Amino acid sequence: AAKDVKFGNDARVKMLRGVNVLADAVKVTLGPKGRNVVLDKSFGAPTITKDGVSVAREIELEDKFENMGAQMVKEVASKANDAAGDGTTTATVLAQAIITEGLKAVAAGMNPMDLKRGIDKAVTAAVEELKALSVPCSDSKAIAQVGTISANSDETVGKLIAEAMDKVGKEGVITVEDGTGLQDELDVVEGMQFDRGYLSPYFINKPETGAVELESPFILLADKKISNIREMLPVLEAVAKAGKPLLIIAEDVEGEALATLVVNTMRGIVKVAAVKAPGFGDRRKAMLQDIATLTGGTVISEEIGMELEKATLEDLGQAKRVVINKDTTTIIDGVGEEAAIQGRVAQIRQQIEEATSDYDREKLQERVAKLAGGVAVIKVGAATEVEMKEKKARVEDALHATRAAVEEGVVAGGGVALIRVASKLADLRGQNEDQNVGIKVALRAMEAPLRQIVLNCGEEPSVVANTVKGGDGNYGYNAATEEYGNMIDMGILDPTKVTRSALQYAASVAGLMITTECMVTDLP
Repeated sequence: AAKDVKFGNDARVKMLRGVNVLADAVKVTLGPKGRNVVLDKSFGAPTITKDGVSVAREIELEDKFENMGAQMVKEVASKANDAAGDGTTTATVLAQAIITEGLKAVAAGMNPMDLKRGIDKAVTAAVEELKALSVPCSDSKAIAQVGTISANSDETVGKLIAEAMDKVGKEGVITVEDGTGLQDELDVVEGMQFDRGYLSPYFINKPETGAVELESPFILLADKKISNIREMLPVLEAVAKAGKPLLIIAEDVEGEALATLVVNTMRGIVKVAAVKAPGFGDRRKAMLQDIATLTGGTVISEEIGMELEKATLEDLGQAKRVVINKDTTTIIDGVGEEAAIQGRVAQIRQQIEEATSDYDREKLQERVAKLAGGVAVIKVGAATEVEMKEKKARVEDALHATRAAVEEGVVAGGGVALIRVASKLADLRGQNEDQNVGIKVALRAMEAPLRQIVLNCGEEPSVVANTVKGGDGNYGYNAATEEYGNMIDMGILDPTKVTRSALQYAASVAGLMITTECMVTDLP
């Protein structure tokens, strides 16, 4: 296992080249007038896309060192995208700008740690100013406006998002399904979602969405860790002869069992998904029992006496539809007795009335809200199936954007919020010259994305950036109409969470990369 080691400036230069390649591939798509990029496929028909997430996913460098740098930048950008629902290309552009400026500063002879601390101070102040500039959208009218704007100025999508948001609640869960009719409708069904995802990425069967979807799947509920397969041969073969998919909810699935599941999924004879149980300790067991009473099944506990071998088909829980993502799952319209759910929620209410501490009180309140609020599913309608799928994807994107907005408000989009906060912080200073240099690096990097957008528009980035900086408030430059004005009023905005998350992960990866000292990677 011989490995190649690069020390000092060599590794940093290789990382700079890798991140430069990744950001040059991704940033061309930034902005409303984003350049097309061609991703060649093995089949023979290349796919032309204008979204940075796919370009980042396809990018992988031949050189090991540059590949490592691009991979870490892509990882932090994907973290930002998953946390916020958008902002891969913005985070990548910010990261590239900070890396370039910080590596130039390091080559001058300044302390990388002081530069990193200055960058962190600058981005913390920028986040504070951005939060100050955020415009809340708690009211339903602004929710509808944000939903409409996010869905490329479509009023029906915004109306659907607003109605569902009001129906389930501000923190509720909303799922999108294709409707059988032309008219679109929404309804509230029993279900819940939790903060656990799929154990193996190979379980995905919908590469376009990057999520696992099952139609009327059985649900297995066992708190015992599964490592042997012989314990689950009977239930697995019962599910197979039934023909329905299986969802495995357990404390942890690993060892030969996980390998058996993944190879069976690859062979496609039986579709099965394994999901780690939510929480830990007795709270995990309580959540598992809540899922069991929601889906009509029963948990399998080694302490009580029932075993996986003796578990039968009717013992497994049943749901109408489940969705598994990398971070969170979802159960939609899980079939279960109404009386059982009412009894369980009454028991949880009794427990919260008898709750002693405040932490367990909040935990029980969150659990009861999850159990009783349910999931609101929206059925999108269209004339044809192609329009149906397009509108479903558009509605999902609008839903993500609106959830981010209602979580953290909205700020002027098009990359002018970063310009505003940079102009505000122009007078910020640190406790050392190197920290001041890092702060200036961060401010210029925050200026960069608007420059990239306007360059994609073909105009001069410097003049437009200076004109935007001269203004105040939500005043900015629109890329589509090639003219200035208030970005919020004229329909260009993004949720504050997206910008904040992109800036924060860009700063974090920049701090990690600037202070990177050496590398360890395998020989070519």
